[PDB]
Amino acid sequence: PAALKRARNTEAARRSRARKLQRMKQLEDKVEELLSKNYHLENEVARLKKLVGER
Amino acid sequence: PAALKRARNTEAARRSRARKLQRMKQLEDKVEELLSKNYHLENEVARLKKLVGER
DNA sequence: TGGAGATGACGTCATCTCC
DNA sequence: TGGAGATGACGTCATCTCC
Repeated sequence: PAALKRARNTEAARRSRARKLQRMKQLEDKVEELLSKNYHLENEVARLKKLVGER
Repeated sequence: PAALKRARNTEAARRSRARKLQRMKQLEDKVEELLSKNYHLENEVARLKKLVGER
């Protein structure tokens, strides 16, 4: 009966919502990570720049 | 009547969903941007590294 | 104040994409 | 194949957070 097609999907719907919230969270975390790897890489270049050649 | 509290919220609900999809999209785009700024900054350091001092 | 609007999380339906 | 499961987008309800 209808009942069971609905039951089985309410749950496929619940798992699905949970994956989406773990996707959003990873992105939020990675933007943040790449933003800090960048500050250090842009300092590194500044440092080596004021130095290459020998001064 | 109830009717109108529901009407007004169905719409606050529609705007809200649209903001969320523009949030997800910006993150997707920025992870990507910071990943390419990084490849170039890690090449830059490699280049200047094999050079500082003079060789 | 209390009153409005924004948002989580639900359940549903219609559509896709697979073995 | 067709049959199951994953997903968009809806509408709703209960809760928050503000001026």
